[PDB]
Amino acid sequence: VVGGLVALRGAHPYIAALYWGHSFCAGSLIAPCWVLTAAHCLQDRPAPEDLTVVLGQERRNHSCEPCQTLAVRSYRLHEAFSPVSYQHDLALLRLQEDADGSCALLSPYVQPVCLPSTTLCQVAGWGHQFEGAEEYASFLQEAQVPFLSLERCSAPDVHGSSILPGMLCAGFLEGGTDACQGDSGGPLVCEDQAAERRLTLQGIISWGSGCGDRNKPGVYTDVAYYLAWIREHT
Amino acid sequence: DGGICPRIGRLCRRDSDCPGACICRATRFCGSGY
Repeated sequence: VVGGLVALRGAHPYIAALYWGHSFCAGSLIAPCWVLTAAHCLQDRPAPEDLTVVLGQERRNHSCEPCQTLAVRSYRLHEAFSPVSYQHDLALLRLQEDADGSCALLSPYVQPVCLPSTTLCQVAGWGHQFEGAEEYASFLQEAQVPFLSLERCSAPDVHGSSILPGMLCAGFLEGGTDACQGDSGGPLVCEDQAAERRLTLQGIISWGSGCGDRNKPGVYTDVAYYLAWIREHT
Repeated sequence: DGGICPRIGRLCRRDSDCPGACICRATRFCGSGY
């Protein structure tokens, strides 16, 4: 995340971290046994035994006392996900459960995020804090970004025809604030500024052109657009 | 050269280790191209 601040310790109990091979992604706990991430994170189809999910983390790849490390028993990419257009860029991770059907231990640091049913949105992740950075963030970063309409993101000098149904754009056209490499799968959560009654997961960090650059806002998978697919496969 | 570069964190040594329009940057991580 470019142009963000350190996330408060209790402000992100839904963020999941995904470690395997030499890759890194994030995700969102949407049920005790289910994490929602980007499909392109699993583009090379890694074996589920190779994946490690960690919940409750403030610092990247850190073994903290409230941290919980879980294995992944299976995952499902949205069908017709294209590794060219990146339409339908979302996947579901099914965590390992015990004999009593319990996966994550819900706690003040580990909580599912509400799904969709004057709006402020925040993006969070451990990725690069600058485009082309040499190193992931240690502390989780958070940054406020606004929604950007379809026609403004589809402008030719912005993202043009690359914005497809089921995608969503957020950030500032002038630049400075964005997700970046290593943030993929992470959440874009929003809350209504006129009442501030519920934090809801509205986007999944997906792709961009650079990070935080002019006329190149971040592109997200539109969670509300795939609500029925998420409900059916969980 | 623009295009779609997904925001996965990934070590690389060739461009082919990177998804979409990303390339292997000088930092040996995948990132946007030219």
